[PDB]
Parts: sequence; structure tokens; C-alpha cells
Amino acid sequence: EIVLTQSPGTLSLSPGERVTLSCRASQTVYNSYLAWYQQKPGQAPTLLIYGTSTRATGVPDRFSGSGSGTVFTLTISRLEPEDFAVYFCQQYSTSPRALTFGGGTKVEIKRTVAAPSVFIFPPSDEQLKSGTASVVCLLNNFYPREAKVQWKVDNALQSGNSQESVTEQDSKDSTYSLSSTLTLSKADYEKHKVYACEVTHQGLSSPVTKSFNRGE
Amino acid sequence: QVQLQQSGPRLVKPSQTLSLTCAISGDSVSSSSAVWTWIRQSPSRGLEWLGRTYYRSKWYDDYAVSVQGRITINPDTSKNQISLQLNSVTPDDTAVYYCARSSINIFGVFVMAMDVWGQGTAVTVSSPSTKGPSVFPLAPSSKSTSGGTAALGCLVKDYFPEPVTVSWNSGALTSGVHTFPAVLQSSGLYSLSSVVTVPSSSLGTQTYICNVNHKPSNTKVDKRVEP
Repeated sequence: EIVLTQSPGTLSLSPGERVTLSCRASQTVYNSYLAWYQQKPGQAPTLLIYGTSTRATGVPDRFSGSGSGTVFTLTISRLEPEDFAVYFCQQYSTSPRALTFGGGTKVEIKRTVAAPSVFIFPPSDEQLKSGTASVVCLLNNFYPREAKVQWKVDNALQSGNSQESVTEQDSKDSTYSLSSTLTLSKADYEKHKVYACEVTHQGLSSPVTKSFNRGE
Repeated sequence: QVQLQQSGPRLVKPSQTLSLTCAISGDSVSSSSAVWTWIRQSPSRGLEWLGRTYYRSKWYDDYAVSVQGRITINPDTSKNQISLQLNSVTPDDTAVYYCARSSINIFGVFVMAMDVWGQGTAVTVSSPSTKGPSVFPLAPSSKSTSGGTAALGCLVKDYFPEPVTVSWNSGALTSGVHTFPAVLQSSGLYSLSSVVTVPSSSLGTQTYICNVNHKPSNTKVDKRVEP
């Protein structure tokens, strides 16, 4: 059973640069049987190269495949922002009949630092009727991905009662966004007045705080 | 052209059977120029081939060693589809399942480069019952919109399993939409947010509605979001 090992696992490069992706096979893969795919978030993979070096129909000329034996290479001559994706190699063996994929290389796009815009959302009256209060903080369209969110309730730093998640890099402007949810019981939410999300990021000269007063 | 339309998301109890379908348009399932294949993808294990079926004067199946003995891939010519049956599932079978076509033939061999893919079916192997989400508005304050930009959203809370789909204005609004990965709460239920930034000067003239669809529970919610 042929194992395909892709390197590097993740790459971060500026548009305009040349990208070189490597795929190493544990034993010989014959030239007709090595293919490459591009997979953008939320989508099925699409075929990029087949037969080691043949560009699939419609694929931009900036993509090319090469190599032989046990080492195969996918090159992007000049990276574009829309090329953010995971790239996979794939081999088919006729005897025994087997089909395996490499683990993928994620090509991330390096762009200028971008500060987040920050927004805070109180719990809805509808949710409060149900006994729980979710307070949401949005950090919109920033780069790089590292960001710090601190929740304060009546100026007391919160810990252990929030969860956050981050979008994949935007295909157009190459930024991230982040959502953090502070979850309180209705009783606790009603005990306090000032709710604040404080955001630290490389693009901000000093931290940004967005807040509201419950009932105002 | 050629399109492959797969089952919606599925929740399967451990030890039970996963059944999926892949409906083909723009080709014949019995085409001697095609091979039909199932592939799955998980975060932990990546892309894994499961098997293929194809017609050459008779039907053939080839299955991957990892699943041989509990997998069937059956064609249905009257429906022009292929199916997948995977028996005795475990949580390791939680994955996005894809059907795909391969038709590229090099020197008489189908080299199994996949040229057309279905949209994927998110399968969760787990014992809890389905539960539909509650949908709450994320309304921006008055002051936050004093600038040019208003942030609006929906909180999609307490559902199981993944996934949910969120659109805005029935798909008419896509620019500036961000739908975040769900997080798993201590209850074992998921919570997700979806937001969009829009011009504050529209908040009086334009309606904004988030359309939430949780197919496993047949829950559909359209929530108007008014700052």
C-alpha cells in the first residue's frame, strides 16, 4: 500500500511568489497514475493535474506538475489570493487495486497587517426568556490570525465561560474573522451592568474595547 | 453538464448502517467510459478511497482493504444513481462522504483521477437524538452603526448534529457574510454564529433576514434582524 507524504504541511507566502509543493511516494508511482487536487474550504476537491504533468481542462497556466519515480512536485508560478486552499496528491495502483492520497499542503496567503473592526452584541430578549444569556464579540477582517479577546463584566475579567472560533482565510482579501461567545445564566447577566469585549491585535496601536450597559 | 447530487447530512447510531445515494445527471451510470467512486474525508485521517463501481457488459465493484466486508456500492440504472452502504459503523466513520466520477483513460487504463465530484454528505456516527437549533438575532447597537458600517447576525444555538446552513436574504446577500465554525458546548449541543456587515444607511430601507436550515431535524428558521 503506497503512502504519499506531502511537505511542507503548511506554507505562508505572498501573492506573486513561486510555490513549490512536494509529494513523496513510499514506492514507485508510474507517471500515468499521479494526480493533484485543489480543495478550497467547504468545497469538494477539484482536479488540477493528472498523469503527473497534464493540466486538467480549464486550469490556469500558473499550475504545473512534474517529477517521476517517488518524488513529485506541484508548482504555482505566481501565487494569487484565490489560491488559498489545501493541495493534495493522489496515486492509483492497478495491482493490487489501491488508491491513496497525501495528507495535503495548506497554502496560506501572506498579506499586510490588518486591524480588526470590533462589534459587541447583547443577548436578545428572546433568548433571555429561556434562562441563558449569550453575549457575542465579533473581530472582523484582520490579519494575522493571532488575536486576544478578553471579556469583562462590571470590570471583572472573565475566565472559563467563553468559546471562540475563527473563519478560514478570505479568498478575496485574505483576512480572518473571529467570533467569541460569553455564556452566562440569566440570573448572572441580570446581576451586572457593563459588558465589555477588549481586543488586542498586532494591527491595533492599543487595545480596542467595545461595551454596552445592560438595559441601555 | 455532469452533476452529482448526494444525500443530505446523516446521523447514524454506532453499530448501525450508513446508507447514502449519489444521483447522476449528464452521464449514464452504466457508461462504459465512466467509473463511479466513493471517497471520504475526516480531519483526523484525511482523504480515503472507499470503493468504485462500473459497468463493462456486467457490473463490477472494487472496495478498499480498510472497509472490505462491510461496504456495498450498488448502481440503480432506473434512478441513474449509485449508493453506498457501510455496515457496523463506529465514530471513526464520522466523515464527509463524496461520490465522484473518473473518466480519464490513458493508454487504455482508467487512471482514477476524479474529474467530477458530488457536493459531499456530512455523516455523524453518534447516539444522541437530533435536535433543532434556536435562532437569536445579533442586533448592532445604535452607536456602533454611527460609522458607515452596521454588523448584524444570527446566533444558531443548541443543535445536533452538525451541519447547519445559513444564508442571508434567501441567498441574495453574500458579500461580507462570515459564518463561523460551530463550537461544542458542555451540553453536547453545537452553537454557531453568522454575521454580515452592511451600510448603516440601509438599516431603514433594507430588510435583513438570516435563513437557517438544520436538515437532520427538518428545522428551518427565517429570522429578521433589526438594529
